[PDB]
Amino acid sequence: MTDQAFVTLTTNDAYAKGALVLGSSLKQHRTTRRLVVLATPQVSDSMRKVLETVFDEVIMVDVLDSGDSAHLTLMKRPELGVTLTKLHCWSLTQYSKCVFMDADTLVLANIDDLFDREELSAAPDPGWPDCFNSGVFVYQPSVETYNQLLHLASEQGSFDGGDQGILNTFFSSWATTDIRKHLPFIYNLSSISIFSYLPAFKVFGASAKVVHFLGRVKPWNYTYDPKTKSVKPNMTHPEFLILWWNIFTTNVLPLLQQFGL
Amino acid sequence: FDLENAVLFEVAWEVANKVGGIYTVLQTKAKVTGDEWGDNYFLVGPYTEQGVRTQVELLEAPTPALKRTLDSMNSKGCKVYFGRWLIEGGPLVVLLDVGASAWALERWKGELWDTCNIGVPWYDREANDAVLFGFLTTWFLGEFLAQSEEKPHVVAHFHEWLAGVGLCLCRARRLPVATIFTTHATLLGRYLCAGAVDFYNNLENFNVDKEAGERQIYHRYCMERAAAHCAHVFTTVSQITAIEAQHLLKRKPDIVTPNGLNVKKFSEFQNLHAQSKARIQEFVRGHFYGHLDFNLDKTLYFFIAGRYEFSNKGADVFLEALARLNYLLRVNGSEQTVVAFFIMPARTNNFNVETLKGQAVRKQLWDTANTVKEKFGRKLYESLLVGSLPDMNKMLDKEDFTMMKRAIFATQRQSFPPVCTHNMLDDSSDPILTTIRRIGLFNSSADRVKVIFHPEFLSSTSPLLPVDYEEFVRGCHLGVFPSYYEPWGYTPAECTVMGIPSISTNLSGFGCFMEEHIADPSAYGIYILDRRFRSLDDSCSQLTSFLYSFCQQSRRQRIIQRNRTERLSDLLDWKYLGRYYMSARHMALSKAFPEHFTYEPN
Amino acid sequence: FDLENAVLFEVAWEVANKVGGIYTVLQTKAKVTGDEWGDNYFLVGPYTEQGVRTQVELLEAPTPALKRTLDSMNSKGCKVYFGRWLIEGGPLVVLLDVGASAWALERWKGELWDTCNIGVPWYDREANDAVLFGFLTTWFLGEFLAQSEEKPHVVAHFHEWLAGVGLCLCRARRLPVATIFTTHATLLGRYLCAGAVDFYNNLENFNVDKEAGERQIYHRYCMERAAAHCAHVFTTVSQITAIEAQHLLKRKPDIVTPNGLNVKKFFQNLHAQSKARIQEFVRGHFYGHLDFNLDKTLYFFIAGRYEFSNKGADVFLEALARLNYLLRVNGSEQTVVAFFIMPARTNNFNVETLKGQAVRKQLWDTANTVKEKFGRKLYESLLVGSLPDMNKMLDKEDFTMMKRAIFATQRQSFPPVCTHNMLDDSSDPILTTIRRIGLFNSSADRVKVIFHPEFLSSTSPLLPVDYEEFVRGCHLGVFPSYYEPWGYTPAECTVMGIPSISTNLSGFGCFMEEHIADPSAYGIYILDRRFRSLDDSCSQLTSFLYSFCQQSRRQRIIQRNRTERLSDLLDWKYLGRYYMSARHMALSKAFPEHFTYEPNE
Repeated sequence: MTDQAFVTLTTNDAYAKGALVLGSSLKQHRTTRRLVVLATPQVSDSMRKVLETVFDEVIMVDVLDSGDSAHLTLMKRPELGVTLTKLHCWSLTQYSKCVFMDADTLVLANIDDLFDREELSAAPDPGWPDCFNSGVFVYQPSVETYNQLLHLASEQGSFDGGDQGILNTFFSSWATTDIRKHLPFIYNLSSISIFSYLPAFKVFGASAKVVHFLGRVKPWNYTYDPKTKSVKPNMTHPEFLILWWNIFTTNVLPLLQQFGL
Repeated sequence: FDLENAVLFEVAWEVANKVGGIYTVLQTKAKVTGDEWGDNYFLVGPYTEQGVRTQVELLEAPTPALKRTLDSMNSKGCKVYFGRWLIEGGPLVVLLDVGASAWALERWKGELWDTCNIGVPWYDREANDAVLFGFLTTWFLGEFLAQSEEKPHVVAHFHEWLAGVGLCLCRARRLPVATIFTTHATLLGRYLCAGAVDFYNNLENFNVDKEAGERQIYHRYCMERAAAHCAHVFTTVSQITAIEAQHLLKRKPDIVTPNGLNVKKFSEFQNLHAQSKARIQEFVRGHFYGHLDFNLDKTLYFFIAGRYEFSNKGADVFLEALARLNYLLRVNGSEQTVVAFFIMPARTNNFNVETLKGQAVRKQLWDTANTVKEKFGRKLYESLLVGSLPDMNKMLDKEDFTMMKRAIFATQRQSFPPVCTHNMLDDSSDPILTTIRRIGLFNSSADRVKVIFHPEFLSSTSPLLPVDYEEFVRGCHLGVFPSYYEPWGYTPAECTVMGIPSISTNLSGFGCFMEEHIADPSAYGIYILDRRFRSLDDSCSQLTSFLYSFCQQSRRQRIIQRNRTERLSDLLDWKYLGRYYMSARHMALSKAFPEHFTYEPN
Repeated sequence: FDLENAVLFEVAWEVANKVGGIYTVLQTKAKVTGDEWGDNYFLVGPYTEQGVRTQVELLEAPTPALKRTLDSMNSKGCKVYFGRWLIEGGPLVVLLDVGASAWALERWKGELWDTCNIGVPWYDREANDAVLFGFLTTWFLGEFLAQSEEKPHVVAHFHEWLAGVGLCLCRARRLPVATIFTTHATLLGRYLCAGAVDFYNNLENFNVDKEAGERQIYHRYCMERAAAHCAHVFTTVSQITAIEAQHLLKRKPDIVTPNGLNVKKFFQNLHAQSKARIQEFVRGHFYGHLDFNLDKTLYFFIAGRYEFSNKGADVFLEALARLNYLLRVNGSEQTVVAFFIMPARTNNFNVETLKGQAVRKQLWDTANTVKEKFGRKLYESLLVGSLPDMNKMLDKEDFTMMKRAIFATQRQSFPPVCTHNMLDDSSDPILTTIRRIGLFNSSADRVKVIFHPEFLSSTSPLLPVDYEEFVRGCHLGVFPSYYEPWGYTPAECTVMGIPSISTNLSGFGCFMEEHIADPSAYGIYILDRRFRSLDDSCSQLTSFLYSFCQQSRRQRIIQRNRTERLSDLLDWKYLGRYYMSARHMALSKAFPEHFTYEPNE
């Protein structure tokens, strides 16, 4: 399925380890789709080579380059470098439909089902459940859409100050228009929701398809002991994080040592 | 061909107690086998008090030899009964009790170990029952032969795994009688399908012993395999079951004997279709009240029925295919709407509030229409009596305008009709509902495909759709049974005998049977999905193609298709299918002690 | 199929006036032909004061062309009326009046002699009036074509010899009309079948000109033959009629257009209710000679006009005697009750029949009253908690009512064969044959014949049952006709669930043989009178009747249900195709160039 891709954004080597785990998890659950990271110039050459072992395409995006489509916007909004980089996901016009997934997500089951959903189908956010967690979203690449998003970035920016803010403003229709555009929260289970309302994770946690580690301590940051697959947080189920660390150790450290580090 | 002394003994656990589909087979096999073996047809089956009273009339021995056998059996602490089953053909039935287990522990079981090196664990009830049954059947037939003048020809027909203990013993005790063992399903097959990721293709690869042991089903497997090896002639229900038997039991079926059903479906074939569709149409109107923008003559009803299995009956394939059909119908505008009824029997508390209310509103509207109709009737009759064409505006009184206004107020709803008809005691777990939500079929106004899941066996007692299974089946336009593992398709077979066109699969026994016997499946209205040689997604796409083709059939074409199916009943009738078992029986006599009777194959 | 500028004109003598069965055909053909020809469907027909008053609405011409045409004719000393026939499908009818144009009959007859050399005698009304109708219809068509400046192509389907004058004239005037003629029954056939000993086999031998002259019906013949020869397409009701037509009218039917019936006659519940009503009549009629088992009893019936030869009731009666002998000699619980519902000169219900039904009433009333009283007493006893004392439940008051009831039942005389006392008993063919055959409804007899001389009606005091409801109750219908061109009666039976024995000489029978390879399975048994002798045919019927009798309950149910599926073959929806072909062939035969006027076959 050359026409469709999971995309993800790495802004540094730290979030490369995240992407490596996400990518691996998509492979483990046997996606038929392409895996397409977007990397800022900041990702080291040696890490890009690790990324190449997992991702079909490692696509360089440098908003500091004056040739970049978002560069003018960045000069207006210098605080939104990361956001403008992420929004380049819409430039990937070689693909008719994509699922964007933040590098701090982990896949627990096959989610090629996401490709069924149309533009901006995203899981309701914990907290404001009228905003779409931009951790996992189905979208259709378009130069026009991208340019409109940059315009909004320039004119009003983001209420949140992040990608979630600017995507929410533009795709405000999500909250009310269609229930097919509401992905089940299982497809984007922010751990904070499990922690805040644990009784529900107990009954509907088993069916989790994607875990999103939204926390002060990122999954790569957590300390891991291979001896019993143990970790030293909103990660009430430490099981999801154990499944992060295991996947890393099993299917990355090899691809890591092989290309540096 | 000709039985000088031959006596037919169809030994099965489901002779007198309805436990599974095997029971229907015997109850239906009994008539035809009745003619061929005359009064030499004896059924050996477990005694059930409830079963015996309702189905069996107790009788005395026809044969003095038999009387001796019955008496001897009664004497030594066993409570065997003899009677005439009141089913068609009036067969003589020897119903032995499995409650007479006086010495079964460490004597009968003990003996079995010495004879067949097989043991049955204390906890397993079904095997423990079957050892008692097997030993008793072996004793009965052995005693009969000894006490009577020796008949070189008897036939004992064992029809299931748990009757197979008897076959193991009979051959081992060197009793001089040919025995036929028939596996209506492979024991390991049921567990391996669903349990394992790819049961069908990896058939050869699987180490049967390991898998059987792993599932704590090893004793049962050993008994089934032992019976297969023991039988002189081994039979299987379907060609697909034969492939399973070849790898799992490590024995090729000698003969493949398909199951049959009698035609009791005539009591029409189109009148009943219409009547049933009307009743179905009434339920749909009720359930969807207010969201009735769909043309209700153009609507097609598709159904999947049977026991509760998600993987085996491949409800997932049907649901995925329905979502694809919905997309096709949406993109290319069609007056036709598809209503899919999933009648698999899950746990239910009561009819859902909305569903009950929906049916109630339909009742209210019908009652109101009647009241207004009667009043129009009187006013028209009165107006006609004076010689004037009714003045339409004046026909309806202010009193009715209020009644009708209230009625149209009840109809008003903005909420889509529920996807199930019953409030489910366990909702979130339900595989069907989870898939319906994922697939996106929420009976939305825009959707051309509406899914109605009825988790209770359709019954006359039930308030909604108060039609029994046969009548509901007759009403539906098409029946989709994308079975993965279930051996013989009893449900698809019933549908075809009724004249409903039915999707079947290469993996279903009925499907394989139809492919073998019909050069074009599609033309005769029985679609075959090639699930054995296709991937899951490609199979779904194939089903979507079939469903879409049916949808895009002309009204006249569909009528033709139905009439064509009514011809395919003869393929499944016992008259025709009686040949296959008679062949098996004749072959059995030849396999051992051939001198008395030797007959050469057609 | 280019009928955009084609106008269908189904000229007929029975367009409003119900003279005959043809009337039912038109009234039923009208719906389907309505769709095909749209508002260009006109049913030119004779004018009857009664007709216009009750069944014809009066309306103005839809298209101006006709307004001139009707006006010209209305102003020229003739009366023409246009209206919607109020039958289903609302076919526009132009009713020519054959009384108002009487003035010009002598002129018309003169023209006929020059044109077609067919004189019509002064005495005959049916033809003199037909000549008036024919000339007027030709006039209407001619006027239509003249007044309609953009000239359409008209197809005029004359439906009998009465309309036959029109076709002869139309062809001779060379009006641009595609003319179809239809013989619903050959004229000579009716006279020959009764008159001659062996009408069917000697069809080749008969010289039509000679025979017709002998019967003083020659003019009527000449017109029918002339129309057939003249007609671009000549059609016949049935294949048997076609055989008659080839040898009598002398022009082979181009197409066979069967007279189908609209299926608004339309189940097991109705069958049961009707059988119960029939059973109650039987209980009543037998008046204490009820020694037979009624559940096993089978009802056979023959209906139609009282024609002994035509409906071949003799075959049925002889065959019932043979069935009686076979049933009695063999072991029989089953008893056959044969109902001959054929119209005769009835005076009033016979004493015994009326009295018999009254005793059924008395016994029903007595039983109901005692039943009700027992019910109340039982309910009261159960409410107390005491199991009912059976002996106590019936009071002395009851044992008097029931005793009177039992005293009424006693009879010595065997129940009568005919329900109505006949004005003339000795002459009646049915009764004479019943006496000869020996079926006196004696206790020993297994076949009991009940001849109802009046068409069953709701009005009738004994039995307020309509023919339809009675038919729905009876197990089988036996119609061994000799000369039925299209048995309307057998067709009605088949449209209803009822299996019906028909002859190879009947239209319905021949039609069914042609359309279904294995007739017997579907419940229509075809007695072959065509190639068999009379006695051998009777023996064949006995075999059929006996076979039906020796059929288990479930098997009989199958037979009847298979019959219901044969309804579609008779319905106009399917059967309309054969006439549609005739029109298309007529359009193809004449003015071939215009439009798409070419024949597929």
